[PDB]
Amino acid sequence: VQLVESGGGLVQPGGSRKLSCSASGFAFSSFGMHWVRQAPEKGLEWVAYISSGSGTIYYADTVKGRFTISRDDPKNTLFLQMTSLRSEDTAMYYCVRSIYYYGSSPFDFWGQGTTLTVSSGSDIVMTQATSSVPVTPGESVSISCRSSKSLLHSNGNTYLYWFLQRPGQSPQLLIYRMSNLASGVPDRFSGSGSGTAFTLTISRLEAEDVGVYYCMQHLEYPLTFGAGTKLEL
Amino acid sequence: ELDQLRQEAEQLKNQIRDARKACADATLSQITNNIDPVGRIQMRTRRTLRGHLAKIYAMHWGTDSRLLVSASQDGKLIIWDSYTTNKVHAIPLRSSWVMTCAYAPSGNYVACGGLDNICSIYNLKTREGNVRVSRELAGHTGYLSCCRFLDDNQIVTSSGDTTCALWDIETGQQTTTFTGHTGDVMSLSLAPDTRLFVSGACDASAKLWDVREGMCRQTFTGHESDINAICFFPNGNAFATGSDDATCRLFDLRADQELMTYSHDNIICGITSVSFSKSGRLLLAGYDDFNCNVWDALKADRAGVLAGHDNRVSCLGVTDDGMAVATGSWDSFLKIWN
Amino acid sequence: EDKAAVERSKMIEKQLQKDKQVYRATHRLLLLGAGESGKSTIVKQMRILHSGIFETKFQVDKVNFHMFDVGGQRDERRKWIQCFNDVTAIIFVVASSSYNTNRLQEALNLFKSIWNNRWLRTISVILFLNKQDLLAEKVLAGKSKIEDYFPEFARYTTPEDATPEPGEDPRVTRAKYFIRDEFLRISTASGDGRHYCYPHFTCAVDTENIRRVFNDCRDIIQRMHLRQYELL
Amino acid sequence: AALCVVIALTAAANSLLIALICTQPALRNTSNFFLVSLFTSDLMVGLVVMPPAMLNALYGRWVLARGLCLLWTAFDVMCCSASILNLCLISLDRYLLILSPLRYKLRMTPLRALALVLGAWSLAALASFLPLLLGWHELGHARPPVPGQCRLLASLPFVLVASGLTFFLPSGAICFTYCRILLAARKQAVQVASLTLKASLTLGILLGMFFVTWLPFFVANIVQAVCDCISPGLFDVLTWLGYCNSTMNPIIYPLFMRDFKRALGRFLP
Amino acid sequence: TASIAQARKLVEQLKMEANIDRIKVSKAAADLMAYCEAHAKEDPLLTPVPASENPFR
Ligand SMILES: NCCc1c[nH]c2ccc(O)cc12
Repeated sequence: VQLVESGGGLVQPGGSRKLSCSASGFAFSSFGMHWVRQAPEKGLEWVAYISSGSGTIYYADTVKGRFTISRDDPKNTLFLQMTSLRSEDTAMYYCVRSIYYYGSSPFDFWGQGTTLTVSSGSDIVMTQATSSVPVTPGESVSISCRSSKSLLHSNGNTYLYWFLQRPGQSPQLLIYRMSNLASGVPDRFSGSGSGTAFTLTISRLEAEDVGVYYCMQHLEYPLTFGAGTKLEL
Repeated sequence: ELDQLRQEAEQLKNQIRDARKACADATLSQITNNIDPVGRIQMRTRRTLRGHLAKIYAMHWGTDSRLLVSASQDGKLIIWDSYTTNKVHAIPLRSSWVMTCAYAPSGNYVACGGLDNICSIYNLKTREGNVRVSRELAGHTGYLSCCRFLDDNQIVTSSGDTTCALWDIETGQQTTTFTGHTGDVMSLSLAPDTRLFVSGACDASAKLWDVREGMCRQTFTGHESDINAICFFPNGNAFATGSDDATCRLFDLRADQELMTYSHDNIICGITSVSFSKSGRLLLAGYDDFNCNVWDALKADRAGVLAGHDNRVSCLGVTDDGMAVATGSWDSFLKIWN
Repeated sequence: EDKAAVERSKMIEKQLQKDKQVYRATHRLLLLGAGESGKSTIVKQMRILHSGIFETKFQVDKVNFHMFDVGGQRDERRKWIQCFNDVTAIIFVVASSSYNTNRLQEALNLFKSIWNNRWLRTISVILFLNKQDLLAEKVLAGKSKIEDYFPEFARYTTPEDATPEPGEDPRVTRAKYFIRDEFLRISTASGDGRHYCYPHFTCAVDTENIRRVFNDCRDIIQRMHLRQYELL
Repeated sequence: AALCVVIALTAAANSLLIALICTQPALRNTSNFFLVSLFTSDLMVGLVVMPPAMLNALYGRWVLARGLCLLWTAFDVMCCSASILNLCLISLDRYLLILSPLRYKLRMTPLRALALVLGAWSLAALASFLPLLLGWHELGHARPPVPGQCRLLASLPFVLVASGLTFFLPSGAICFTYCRILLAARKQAVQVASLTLKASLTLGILLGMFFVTWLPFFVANIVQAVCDCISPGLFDVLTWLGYCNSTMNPIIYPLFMRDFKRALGRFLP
Repeated sequence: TASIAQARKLVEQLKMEANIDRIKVSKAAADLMAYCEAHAKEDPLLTPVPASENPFR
């Protein structure tokens, strides 16, 4: 499984340059795809999404009217048309792979990311309180997050995702739907909580657990991430 | 020395028959006269799962009682979502004719087999997102009839070459074999404690085998024709057996004789699948009369008829919490009852 | 998140409805016979060459066909014959072991057990009487095995309704039609009229054996489609 | 009297038959969509066409809604033309299935069956709704209109081309199709009997009733077109016979196909 | 001869099947009666569970 992005560089404002994510190692036609960008000083935010088979297409509030996202299922290549690019659009764009059935694990794989730089010339908010936490290996630090409304749906499923963004690496998935652990993640992270308040508990922390931790809700669209909690040694 | 050996064998079944006749003090119909009966059981069709192209032969509930896998003779095996009538996976198969269908207790693997004598195991939770085959098993010379998962590494199978067999998923070889049947084995049922299973065949015999030891413990002979159906009671101390006599027979492991005959005069057609409830009071049996009868297991009376199928019910399955009964038939439909 | 699973279910049902028109446009043909019978010449001439079964997905006249031969099985064939209720035909291959227990008597009891089956009550049998070169090469040797091995051959004559080939010896015609009404006695001994028999005197290397099964399978679906509206 | 009992009979029979087909999963084939179109056609007859005719019959005149007489006449022409064309399509479906049964899935798709059903319904809708709303049905008419009573006035070239395209080409198609269906049935029974009659009775009934219900009525349409001096009451009895085809068809066509016969045994024991 | 060895295997199997300590029929019947009466509430097939707790309604 390998998602490689391309088509980035220096971009004049009002110009256009199309991103391209190449998919390899998996069947591309049965996976939903996302583009999630990250500011150089701020956290992650969601841009666009196409389901499998090009059925539905969703955008964000500051995204729609300008962009166009497209797929190519024989060529296994994502596309994202980028028109009327502004000075707030300088970000690192990740190619995100997800699947949706019952008991699935969406957002399991993330791309490496391409850098597009722009030169010069209702909704659910997620409040992560702690921005920097000074940790020690073995201290078993538990971090928490809050939501504006109850994420617990009528079918008994609550919608909260957890990520760990290492320095120089992609925000890999740890915990999906607040309780479940992802594949390849060791049994040190656990999450629990009500529909509004959430907590992610780490036990017996090592030196590979440093980074910024993020959330995501799937109560409805658009997808909001949150501030971020940085763990420092 | 065949003449002395056959006389010794006939004296041995005479000794077995005399020891079985000496240990029958009362009748199960006599001892269940203090039980208030359930009356009439009314079940309605909650979900009707459509989408199969041909005759559904086998089915198996998941252990979380929401996932469901069904097999059909068109050559494609469909993973179901029972609550929302969704299809999670649709697995194309190499051979068109599959007669068995199995689901792992962890939910990671699904095995199927048929007339090609190949037990193909399919990986559901792999990283690539598509259901691929794990490993084919190629040790039986007869047609596959039944298979149940023990672990994610072990699986026992029934086949039509008078032989049941355990298997190793990682190695690919037969760990032990079961070669005591004289007729074509059609079904097996696993114990809740998993170390025992009983398999009936076409010579009206059901043998209780030992999984760890590899030998046959008991021999149950009460039917008049073939056996197409076998199932264990919730506690694992008894099992009910369906056959082509239009008669279900309950056999107990401890007394090792026939307990109670479930039959009626109006039914002349054979039993294809049997399954118990969670309590063990209700015994549901498929038929070729295009319905399923709900037999009370302790009183042996018709407590209800699940009549919604337009063709012959091949397979029957009740959930692990006893919440729903799903019956699949030859009219390409699998209906989930109340 | 549930809506994308519903959309995935709609894609799986549209994939199933794509294969549904593939499935009902295909005619299913069951191949039955023995090792003495000629089926190593069917593998060279009716495109079997591109496991206990040997399926063959192949086409003639832009019509989908699908043949399936079950390999080495046991004598009690009553349990895997219930899986072939949806087929349109049964292709029966008989060799010629006569004028050369018995192989032909075992094939006759095999046709007796297959024809009087409960699950095959509405399914007809297309009959191939293969190895017709062996019913004329060993006639001139004069061993006379069909008189020793069959006592009904001396009271049998060539039928008046039969259509023989001219320029041929009449003992070869007697050796053909003795087995032809031997096999037709089991088919006309039932009297139900729901399913019939189609004998053919094929030889192993005959390139017309596909059109024979094409025309006879056309005759079976014409039987069903004319019985449906009470026209037969 | 019996004119509303026959309304309740054809409404209950056609609603039951539409329910039989649309609820039974075994009758979901493409050959029964033409019978479905015939069933909504004669159900539409039993709703909208016959009760204004018994309103004309019980009173002797039009007592209400005299402005909608052209709409009732156009719906009567559209309903009889849709019924005869739907019968022609069931005959053509039997032709495409019976004579070449290997090639039936290749040539007959449900898209092509829906295109043929929509083409026949649009051809009857066109040929009815054009000359009675745009007034093309009368040109050089010697028949005078009657005051206050409904007469569908029809000129002789209109009678010729409308009776031709409604009846006389489906009659030739039904005759040609059922003849060589009879020829295939006799050679079919010859190939059955010489190696190992009912169709003549079945399509003798299915051919003889249709023509008995219709042939006269169009003969009296021709006689009222070119000639004169016949009573309009006998024309009303022959129009009642042409209505009564929609009564005696649902009790006879299904009675002769096995699937429907079963479905009737399972639903109504 | 293979028939003598098959009869010897069947005779040894019948001696292994002959000496099984069996209990009475009424004791195992009362055990099945006691199980069935013990888990009677836990069965939603026996008692009609309403639609608040029924996942299929
Ligand atoms: N009841 C209307 C019968 C009918 C069908 N087509 C017609 C054409 C002309 C006419 O006068 C009458 C008809």
